[PDB]
Amino acid sequence: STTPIADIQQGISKYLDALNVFCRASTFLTDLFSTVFRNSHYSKAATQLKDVQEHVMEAASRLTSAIKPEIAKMLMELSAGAANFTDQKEFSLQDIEVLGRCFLTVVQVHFQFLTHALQKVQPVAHSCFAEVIV
Amino acid sequence: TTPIADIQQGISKYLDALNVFCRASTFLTDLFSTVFRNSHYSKAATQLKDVQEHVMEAASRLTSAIKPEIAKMLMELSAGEFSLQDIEVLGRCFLTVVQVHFQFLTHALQKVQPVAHSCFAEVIVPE
Repeated sequence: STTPIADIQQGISKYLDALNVFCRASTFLTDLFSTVFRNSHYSKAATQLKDVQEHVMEAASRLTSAIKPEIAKMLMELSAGAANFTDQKEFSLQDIEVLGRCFLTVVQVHFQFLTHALQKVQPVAHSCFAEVIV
Repeated sequence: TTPIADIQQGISKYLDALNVFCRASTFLTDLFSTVFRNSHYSKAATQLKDVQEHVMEAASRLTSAIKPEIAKMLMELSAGEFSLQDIEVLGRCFLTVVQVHFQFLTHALQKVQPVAHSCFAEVIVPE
């Protein structure tokens, strides 16, 4: 590829989009199960998970809405010709530090998302299992 | 749409979204690993690339493994308001996907923890 900065820009956008699509798809499926489980002994667990995943979805939306401006703000620091560079060897040492700060930011978002998505979900898997066996 | 068709579609979209998320994470980490070669970020970027590749392939195995089980359950529902027996089948289906969700997030988080720690440390005091 001859558009390294544009590729990173696209890659970040696609990652954030895929993160939100995953959160919405999780809630959507759990919503279908909650509806079918109405008045059954699975309803409590399915309803609790629906509420957890709605909140995880909201948190993910907030985390992604907050990283977008942070990322854009950081990338203004790239050197003047950055959008026209065709090879990473043209980047300045300062440009590498700018991209490094973006990288660290993305890693922290990924870590925080996974931490939040999981912490809320752990107790419902057990209730789901308890209702299947008895 | 039919409720069983809607659930079949919901499960397919959920599993697809999980694997697309993994692939998008890998793709972005690949780009970073390339742009950081020979810089002081290359070690962490290469480690993260290896981690996210591992997680993507683990998620791929995990989701392929449940394909036959889910198929078997939804076909037990083809005959099937749902009967009480249908509700129990749907409960096992729900449990199966909840387990995939929990296992995926648990594994992805465990695997990224070390590189995440190194990156946090770099934010505290850059090298």
